[PDB]
Amino acid sequence: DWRADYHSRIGEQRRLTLADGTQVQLNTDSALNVAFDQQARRLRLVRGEMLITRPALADSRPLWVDTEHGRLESTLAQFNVRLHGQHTQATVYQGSVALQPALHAYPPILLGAGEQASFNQQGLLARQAVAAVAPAWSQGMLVAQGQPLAAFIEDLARYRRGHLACDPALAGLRVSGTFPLENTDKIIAAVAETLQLEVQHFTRYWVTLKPRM
Amino acid sequence: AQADFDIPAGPLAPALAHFGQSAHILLSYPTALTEGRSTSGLAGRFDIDQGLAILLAGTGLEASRGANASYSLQASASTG
Repeated sequence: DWRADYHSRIGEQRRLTLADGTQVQLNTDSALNVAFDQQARRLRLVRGEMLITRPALADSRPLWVDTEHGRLESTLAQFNVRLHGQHTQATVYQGSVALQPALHAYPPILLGAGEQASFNQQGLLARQAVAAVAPAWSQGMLVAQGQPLAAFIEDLARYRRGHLACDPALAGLRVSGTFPLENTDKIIAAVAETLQLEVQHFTRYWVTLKPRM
Repeated sequence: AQADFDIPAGPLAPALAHFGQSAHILLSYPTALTEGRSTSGLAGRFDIDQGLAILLAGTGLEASRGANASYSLQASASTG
């Protein structure tokens, strides 16, 4: 068999090549355990976010990505998996994935390319189309398309040690743009300037976006 | 600075998401400014500034930059 554990630090992206030649990228603050056995190529995403690319074309074993919420079974697919606090989100870019929520595994939910879905242990929570052909983070970017500010900063904070927040009056302000992850201070400064906000930064690890006046 | 672009015609907002990723730039602008607009797209190798201007043809918008490396957008400047 073959059996490895991986983690990435806050702000770190890592490239792995598994024994079968399947490529995995880990995003910021993530943890992956891999266990290939006779039945299956098992990946367990314990924390964070990963992208599977270049799946092995002719391994007889299925590829399974499990989280606490269920299983994603891959058929030749390239796909992103992110673990949130109360659900898992899968995004498929190539091929197809079968989603099997832990407490309702059959019938599987089939996700094709250009589809994104969130699920918990009991089942589907949301699903929609996406036009991305790879996750932005895997190319070193954040991409926002009218994303509410509170959600944008929740995502950005994953890449940073400190706390990032906005005043509740600002929570639904829409963020649009593309943001290199190489300098997250520049991201904050640019978004604050575009949205005409003040950046309160009185202690190193606590930043709050506020109305200007 | 140049990049290879292959951005089809379509709504402007997703085209700009595509553009900023292809150019690997910090591009930040108000969501309302680009909502419900269209582009003829951008296909070829271009200087990033020239490419952005081409993408924005017909939209009523132009590229903007300042002292830091970042890009923004604004309504086309008056000429008189």
